[PDB]
Amino acid sequence: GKAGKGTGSFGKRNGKTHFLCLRCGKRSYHLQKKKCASCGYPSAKKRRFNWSVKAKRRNTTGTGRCRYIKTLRRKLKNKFTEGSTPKPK
Amino acid sequence: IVKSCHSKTLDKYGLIKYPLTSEKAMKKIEEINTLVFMCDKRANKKNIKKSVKNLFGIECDKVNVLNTLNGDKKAYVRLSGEHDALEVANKIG
Amino acid sequence: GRVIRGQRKGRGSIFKSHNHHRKGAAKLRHLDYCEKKGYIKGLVKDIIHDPGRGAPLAKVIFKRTEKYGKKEELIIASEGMFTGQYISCGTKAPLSVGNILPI
Amino acid sequence: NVKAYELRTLKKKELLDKLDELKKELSGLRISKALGNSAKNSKIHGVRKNVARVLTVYNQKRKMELRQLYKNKKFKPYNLRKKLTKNKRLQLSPKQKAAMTLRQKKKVQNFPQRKYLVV
Amino acid sequence: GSIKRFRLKQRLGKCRRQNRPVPHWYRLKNTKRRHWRRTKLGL
RNA sequence: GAUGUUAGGAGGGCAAAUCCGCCGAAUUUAAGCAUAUAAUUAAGCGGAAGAAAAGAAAAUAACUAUGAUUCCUUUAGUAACGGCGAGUGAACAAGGACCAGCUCAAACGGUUAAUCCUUCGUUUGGUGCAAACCUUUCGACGGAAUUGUCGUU
RNA sequence: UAAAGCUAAAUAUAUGUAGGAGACCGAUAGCAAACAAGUACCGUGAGGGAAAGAUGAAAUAGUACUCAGGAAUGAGCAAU
RNA sequence: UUGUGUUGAAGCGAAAUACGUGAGUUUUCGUGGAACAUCUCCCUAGUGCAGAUCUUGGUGGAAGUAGCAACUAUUCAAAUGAGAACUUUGAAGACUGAAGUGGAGAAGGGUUUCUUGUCAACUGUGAUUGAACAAGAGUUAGCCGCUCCUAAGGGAUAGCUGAAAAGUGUUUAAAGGGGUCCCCGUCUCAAAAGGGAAACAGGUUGAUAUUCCUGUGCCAAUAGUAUUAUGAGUUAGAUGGUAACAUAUAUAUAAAUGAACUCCUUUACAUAGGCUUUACACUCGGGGUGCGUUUUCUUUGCACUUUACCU
RNA sequence: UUUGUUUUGUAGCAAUAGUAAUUCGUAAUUAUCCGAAGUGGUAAGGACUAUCCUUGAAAAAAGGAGGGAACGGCUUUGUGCUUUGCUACUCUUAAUACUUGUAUG
RNA sequence: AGCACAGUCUUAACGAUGGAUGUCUUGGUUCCUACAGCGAUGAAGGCCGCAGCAAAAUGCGAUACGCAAUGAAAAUUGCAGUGACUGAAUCAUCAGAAUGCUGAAUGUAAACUACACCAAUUCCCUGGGAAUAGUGGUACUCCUACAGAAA
Repeated sequence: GKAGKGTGSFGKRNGKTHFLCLRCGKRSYHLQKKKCASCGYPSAKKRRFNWSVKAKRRNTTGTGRCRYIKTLRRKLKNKFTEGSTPKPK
Repeated sequence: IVKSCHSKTLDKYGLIKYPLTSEKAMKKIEEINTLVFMCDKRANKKNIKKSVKNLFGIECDKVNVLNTLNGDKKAYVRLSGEHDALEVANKIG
Repeated sequence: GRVIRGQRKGRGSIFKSHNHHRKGAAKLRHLDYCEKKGYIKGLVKDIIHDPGRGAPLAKVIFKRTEKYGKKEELIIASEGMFTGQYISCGTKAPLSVGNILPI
Repeated sequence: NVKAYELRTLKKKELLDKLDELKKELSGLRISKALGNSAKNSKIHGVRKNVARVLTVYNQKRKMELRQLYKNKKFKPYNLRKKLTKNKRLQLSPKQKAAMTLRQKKKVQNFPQRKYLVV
Repeated sequence: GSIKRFRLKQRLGKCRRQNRPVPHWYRLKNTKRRHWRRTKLGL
């Protein structure tokens, strides 16, 4: 009728289906069924699929900071023994 | 597990960072003698209250807390009739 | 074609029983030594309407014999029983309207 | 402007006293900073790096003061054991990997592989 | 709305803070500016 | 058996190009289409390494015989499979790369479980300023094991 | 000589990292992205996804001064 | 192989008594400011555009054209300003009109709020305005809400299926509390309109207020001893009323014992109809405090007089 | 020790806060604040009547009860028990001050 | 001081719009070579922070565009201020120290900065003074030992 198929019913678009999803930070956490559409946060796995190489590539390893493995890199060349220090002057 | 570093729990040197110098921070002191200071977001009412009777000898009728949009907390403190809140402007500045 | 209306009933999404205001399942007293070898009399305190069914229910209080206490049993009321009457259940219960007897 | 070795060894209680009061002095700067003045602003970087310099030694200092209590003893805490990768930690030790049963041990030990030369 | 969660309010504050221009002294040596009415930050 | 805010430990998740299991299409071709083909593929689920998997004949051959596995050249678009239509399709020998082989399952120690693990102490010396590490062995204690470990091939 | 087990080499690597090259492309090309690119932005969501390189040797030569204009600007007998 | 380039290469614009038949080739002038050919012969390919409702980008005639049409409506003077139909002030004429472009409202938005400054773009006319731009500032709770409870229901546990992924959730709970051995008993989430500890008034800021200030309260909580009192009951606990009923006015009316175990009540509930009470709302005339037509009438037209939570 | 007749009070907050008119240095005091009622517009309560092949949530939390495990003290005997002398006693509300973390939010 | 009609079309010169062409290239692409995993000792990923003036990107983690140590070796500079006249300014290396909230996330939860339980915890000197509403531990399954209960 007046809240018709298009513009009229577009005025009823208040209240959201998804929210922030603390695991991903994307506005894709379904609120009623409490599960992220992007990664399925409550489940332990990450919810990737091989039919989306774009989706795989935009959240693969290395797209973030790599706080630990970046430091762990360039260590196998040194082969330093843990606890060792350079010789003092 | 043994932690070797000293604790990172925030003492007042880290809870309370600075006071305000806003016109609102001064006008209520001028009129009805209520004071304004600023502190860290992780502090609580009595963590802040500990500063006022820890660094200073001024009675605290109450401490009031507020969470600003900039990521800090604004604290308000009061006094009682025993102490005037006028020299609490001259000494502090 | 598509799944028909009668076929969608077994899924039980919107075809589950509207039972929000039901007062409880109407069950006889569980078989006990007292009921197996004689009368045990419970007092029908109240007669309620169960919204789902058309037959009124009887709230019968039985004093438990294994402990101190009373027990509430919801029994479909026969026509003629009234609040405050004593209802005998068991092998040696007299044959009267409302009593629970072995067949 | 304090430096490394002038506070590398000084008494811990005096360290704590000066550290406690210098932050109050920092907030005293902050009074004027929130006020119309900003004339003392550039030294806070130096003070902040002196704090880290004193503290990279003070955390190490509490580190010796606490580790000399628990040195060695085979039952090191979680942090004190070696921090190799998980695979390396769970790997068989070289002794266990080269462990050799008595049969083939008496085989090779008595009858080794050894060099020669063909003319 | 007036009533909001702590994380939501903190994110709103961060998005407000990220909306200021480049410092003048730095420019003397930004593209990601939103208007509240033009582009919604989707939270 | 149950139970441990008992002591000591492991698994979980990410990441996949190569690799190992399962599950599993249809588009397509057949000038239609149903077996067939696409394809033992794509998608889906699970599991590892620097490689994985395979691997030491219940193997070929039919010869004057070869000798674990893998890979390359070839056998060979061949033998064969198939509305014998469209299409599909190895193996042996031969030439090379590489090339290491081994142990559990029964006997005997039964005039001595001879085996294994846990814990706690001493020390055989050492590379390192240090941190740590490599070696070190008298043990003792507590167990596991006879419903079978190792010595023995 | 089945119905138990281990095993290094030759083999593969559209991944990550680090090197070296090319009868390759030369900003509508080459990766989507030579740049603040899986960024801005769109979709409730799964997802979709750009545009955009070049002063000059030197801005440690980036336009001083004057005139007219409210200013933008313009002009010069002025200026790098 | 062997050439041209700062004494100006490539490219581009215009051209040529130029050559070819033609694709083209070669020259001149201007611009350009750094590379460019090789026809000596061959090698190679992402190698030649007018079209594909071709792809991307740019630009036309249409054309100063269609059009800038809901919401009755504006006018005079002044200020600011370079500039005023649409900024501000004063006067007027009107509108919204009790179901309001009024106050508070949730969802959604997220600084749009406030002050100051300001006009490159935007504010489809103007603009000095602005929800635009810039710099600062602004959101104060024991009592308002969330937080707690449970509902429709969601997730999970044990199991049981399934290669797993997942499905279902007591399908042989060896599963947390109470009191002092027994009794009871899946966990967790789901309501900012359901249930629910307790606040009102006045004032205050450029921007917050039942949150700040003044005063007055209320609710929940509060570990072991020596003092006090009050009221009671007592040398293990009252009162009358023929009755219903009621029964402690100290700061406050507290002062009439109590385990395990158990049984109730409150929370706690639909619709319709009228009757009634009270508060608020509105209104009426003569008392206390101001404006006015009156060529003509006037005790004349009207206008300002309160009391929260707390007994 | 009661009943009646007269005086105070906007029944007790309460006016003094708030609001309002005329003067008055630019800061104030002034005086009123009254008798009453009438309509039923909106809320809530109350006692009812009617309707249902429709009977119109739960729990947290709180309360009441039945029952009678335990109830006056000092010191003294032996082993919570009999016992010997004296009998003043015990709680409820409010706290006062020393002790545990600092004992409100 | 004067003259051209206007419009439309054509040509040339100079401009406007536009960003082609040429020349540039700290980029891409392909091939070859070599090494190869990380994680309950808390990974990848996500948030939140950190600079004197500081938005993004980059870097980092309450020691927060960097600490210590080692090699080179004296500036940082947009202003400020800080630096030797070499553990000092800046690079490089990076082994020591530190590494917020999360996330397999693992005390219960979760559009909550909500709620538990157990050691009340931690710091000072080598037994006396303080901070305090404030630290660690507590998932599920399984393995080896151990335990006190049971038929």
